Amino acid sequence: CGVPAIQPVLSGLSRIVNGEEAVPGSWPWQVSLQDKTGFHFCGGSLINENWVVTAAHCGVTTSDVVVAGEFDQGSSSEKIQKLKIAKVFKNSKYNSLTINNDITLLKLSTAASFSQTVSAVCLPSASDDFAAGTTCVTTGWGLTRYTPDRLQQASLPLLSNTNCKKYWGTKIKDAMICAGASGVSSCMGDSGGPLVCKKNGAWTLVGIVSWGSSTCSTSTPGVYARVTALVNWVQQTLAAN
Amino acid sequence: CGVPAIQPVLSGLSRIVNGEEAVPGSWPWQVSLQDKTGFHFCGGSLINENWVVTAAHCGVTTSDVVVAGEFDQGSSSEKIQKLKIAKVFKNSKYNSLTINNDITLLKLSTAASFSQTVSAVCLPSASDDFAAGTTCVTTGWGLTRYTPDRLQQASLPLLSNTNCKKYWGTKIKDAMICAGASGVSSCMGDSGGPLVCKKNGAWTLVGIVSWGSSTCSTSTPGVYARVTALVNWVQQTLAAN
Repeated sequence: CGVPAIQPVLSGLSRIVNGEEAVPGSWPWQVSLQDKTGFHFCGGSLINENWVVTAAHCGVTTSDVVVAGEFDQGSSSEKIQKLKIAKVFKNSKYNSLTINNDITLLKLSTAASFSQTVSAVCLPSASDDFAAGTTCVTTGWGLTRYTPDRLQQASLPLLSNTNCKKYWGTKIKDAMICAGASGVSSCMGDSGGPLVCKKNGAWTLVGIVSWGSSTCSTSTPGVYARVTALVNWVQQTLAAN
Repeated sequence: CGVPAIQPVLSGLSRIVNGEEAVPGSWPWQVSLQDKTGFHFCGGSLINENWVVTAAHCGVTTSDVVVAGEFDQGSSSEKIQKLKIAKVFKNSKYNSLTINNDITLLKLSTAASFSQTVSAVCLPSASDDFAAGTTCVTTGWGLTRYTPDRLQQASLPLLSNTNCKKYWGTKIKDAMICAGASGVSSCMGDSGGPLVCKKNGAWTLVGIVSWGSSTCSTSTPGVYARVTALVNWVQQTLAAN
């Protein structure tokens, strides 16, 4: 896991404004979530061939579809896999008012076929420590909501939560992590999309997009579900199902 | 319904900043929603003795409690009714990502005892027209989230949705209504709290608090679930249960 067959290319432009186009296929765990009508509404991250992790406030149901292997949501001609969702597992500690514990697992009806462009991100272990100021990457089609249609990427630093609440106050909970406010927006990530940091040569899912600066401010950090606080729940779910 | 036994008093100060203290008991449909621990997290509005309407993004469950007849959440000595919730009815069209159709009904285990300070707000009929620029009232303990602890009130004008999206863009959906941005904040309403307009001498529930200006800006309108778009669902629910 965590080692794309097509290695990402991150320039300086990923560190300012709205980041930059990703190399096609270079974030192979990134998926698009499309409802019954084909409309792309969230992101998520493959963690093996049968499971996708995303955000609970996305409100995914089984009528929605996981789209894997995509790069250009405007293209008509890239080998992608539309995968049916058999069952949705919303983390029952999800607080829809605070959006704390904002994680949901999708179990696929049929397995995804991993390939150069489709494979798993590594999950952190519960105890991993992704220090404040670590450069990390969010990717997604988030700027679609208004405009590019190819996958974007942005490098942005993590914040400690003590430091993140100077921006969001008491909204920032324990199972949350923030990143950005360093002159680069975080709106390129979709709701439910990944925030990955490169530990031990392998990209690890550190956050799931929860909410962002209302104005896509380059001086306001984005807020993510802290994956370390929820990977035990992720594993127990996979173990029981 | 809609005719408080203790009539509200609204001065000019309700039209600027964060409004003003309400007359005790003067908004008798206002309730407080407290979780298993006694913590006040949402508002709602009694619509008869057995039912409370609130917002779905509140994520009320049956371990929560409806608190009626309150004014001073810091007081220890006002006749209030803590009422158990027998069953929660979330409007199934609730889109947790857009927060469109943001309505949920609570059915009480035992009936509330109506009184001078506890009684029903009127519901609008599906076809009612609450014109843009109508002065309306939001009430709640919303400024509790940081500070007063007695019920606040604010008079603020309605907006057409065409006009509301100049502030919130495509976020503003069809089953939503906005109000404010006239030099008075909307943060005094709790999530799930009421927005009432006085039609035919009777206060009518026109909105349920959905979300507000991140900064409690006096020039940004609040966003409400448009009750007219959802009262048919309200009535059919009550009819079947």
